[PDB]
Amino acid sequence: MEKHLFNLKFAAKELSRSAKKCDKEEKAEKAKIEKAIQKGNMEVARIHAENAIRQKNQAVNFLRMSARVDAVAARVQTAVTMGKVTKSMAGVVKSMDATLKTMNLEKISALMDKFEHQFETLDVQTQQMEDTMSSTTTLTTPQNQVDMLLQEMADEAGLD
Amino acid sequence: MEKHLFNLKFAAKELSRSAKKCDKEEKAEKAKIEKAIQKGNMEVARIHAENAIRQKNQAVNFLRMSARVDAVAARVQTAVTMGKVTKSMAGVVKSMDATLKTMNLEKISALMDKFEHQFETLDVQTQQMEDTMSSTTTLTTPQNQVDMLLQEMADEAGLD
Amino acid sequence: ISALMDKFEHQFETLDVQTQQMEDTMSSTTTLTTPQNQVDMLLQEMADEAGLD
Amino acid sequence: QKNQAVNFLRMSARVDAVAARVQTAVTMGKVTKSMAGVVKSMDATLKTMNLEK
Repeated sequence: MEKHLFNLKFAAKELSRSAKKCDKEEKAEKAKIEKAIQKGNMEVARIHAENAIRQKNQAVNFLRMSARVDAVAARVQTAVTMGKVTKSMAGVVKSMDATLKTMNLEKISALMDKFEHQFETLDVQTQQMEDTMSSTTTLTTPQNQVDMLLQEMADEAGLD
Repeated sequence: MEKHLFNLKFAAKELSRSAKKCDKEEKAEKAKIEKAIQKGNMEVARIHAENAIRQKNQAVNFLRMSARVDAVAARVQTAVTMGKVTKSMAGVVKSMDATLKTMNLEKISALMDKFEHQFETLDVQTQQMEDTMSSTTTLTTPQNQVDMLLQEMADEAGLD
Repeated sequence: ISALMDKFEHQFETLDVQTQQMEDTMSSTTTLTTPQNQVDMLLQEMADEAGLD
Repeated sequence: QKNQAVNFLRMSARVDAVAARVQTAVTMGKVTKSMAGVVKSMDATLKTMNLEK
């Protein structure tokens, strides 16, 4: 499908370029007319005048085609990108669906209260551990000593 | 599943870029109109005016698609990251569970009173060792000598 | 297509409820580490002086 | 864009919290294992080193 989009854009830019040439030729042809009629030739001056004119109207005609073809090119662009979005969206709806069948909310919620209970047990493990761990080395940290220390750095705390 | 996320973001940034072009072309097309009507041509001036307009409304249309597609892209993003978090969380709940079955709190607590008793025995080992170790070399450290020393550095202690 | 789209609404709707649920249990498990009172006094702390620098 | 900023940033918060507690869980794990290690090695070296000898 892309192939046709690319050919349309190509045809558009094509028409623009050709129109551009015909216009350029038009200007050059004015110049050439002036050189011609400078001699006093009334025939060459004629067919040059003529080719100048046709170059200009061709410029109009081509450039018009460039317009309309460009427009269809735009809408085709929209059509393709729309296509991509549609496909990909179908993709997420499906994968998410078949992953919504085994992930259906009940199993999740269960997994979550299971979660609460779980790390709750983590916390009690922690607490227990730190009780025995702090009652084994506790000879090296009297309560009294810590009291007088904390007081020591209390009264003078911000005095430096 | 990632593939569709990436295609959606891609389509969004795509639409933005194309909109940007159409806008740029719009400005250039104003300029080109002015050059055109400068001659006095009332036809080229027409189809240029026209293409300018359509470029602008296309800018609106595309840019709108960019908006909405971007929105769906965002919510899909949320869906994926949510997915990752869910899986990984299931992971920790399980590993932690099967490690909560053989680590069940009773065995830990037992291990901990065993811990207290253990390093308690460490301390008595220490004490004993230092008693014999300090009663073997004790000829080289009289008590009297240490008394007079400590006193010596007591009275003048802070006098320097 | 249209069918696929209402299916779409329903789908990500379920996404949102999944989200909400998850964040309820997830925020009620660690909630010891974020008292309500503490947050109140904090937000107030940075309220009164907020733009004073 | 702004409301998304809120929503995402909220998820960042809660997920971060669970991340923290999981961190604690792992480090706790390491400490537990290693501690079991010292209790055992020290024990089997407390059997032939028993205080009388």
